[PDB]
Amino acid sequence: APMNGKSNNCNEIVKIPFDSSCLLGVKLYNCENKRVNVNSVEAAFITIDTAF
Amino acid sequence: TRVHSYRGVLIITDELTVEAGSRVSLSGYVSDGGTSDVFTICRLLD
Repeated sequence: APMNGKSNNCNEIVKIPFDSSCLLGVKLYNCENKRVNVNSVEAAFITIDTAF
Repeated sequence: TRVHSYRGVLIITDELTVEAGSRVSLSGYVSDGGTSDVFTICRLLD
């Protein structure tokens, strides 16, 4: 999850087995190119399109 | 013969000392960013 914006090519498709229960791991890279702690952010929302 | 005695005061000697201690506690960690204001995505340009 680069905060600056990432070879563009074509983005790969994340494949979760239907059913089961995956754990989405989002890593906050600060906006030079560095990992940053999950600070400031007090609310994070996943908003998969027209699903939930 | 008299045998007559006398009387004194109660004199006592003692050495008193009270002591204490000290300990310094520190808690730190490598910086991984820091609590910032207006944490938003950005697009730098030169």
